[PDB]
Amino acid sequence: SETRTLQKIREATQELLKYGLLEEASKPNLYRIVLSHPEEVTRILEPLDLDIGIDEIRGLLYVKVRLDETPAQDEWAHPLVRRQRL
DNA sequence: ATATATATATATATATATATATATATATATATATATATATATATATATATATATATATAT
Repeated sequence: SETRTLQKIREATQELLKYGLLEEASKPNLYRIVLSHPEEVTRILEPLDLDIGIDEIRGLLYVKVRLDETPAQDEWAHPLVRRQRL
């Protein structure tokens, strides 16, 4: 009935959230599709305060916190991204 | 009446079959012990959220 996001883009976004990154080395089909539709993925992630940073040289995409531009908070805090200390 | 032969009471010797007693060897069941893997539980360090205590500040 109503419009649905393209199946491949949905798969790429779900994979990117699950594993936290894509790579042309081991997932070319999704990685290329994401680069061919950056405005769709960035629109999908913006409501959650997530945003993809892309490293074309090394063939990599990774999620990162999209929080405000240096607000009064000097360090970011995000509900979903639980921080760790190895 | 004499002479012969046989029979009755009891035990012993020999054989037959049944049954028990003894011993051994075996198979079986079982208890048990071990090992493996897995799950579970506790302790420590750190990040996160909640709650309380203290102080400031408005209204009487």
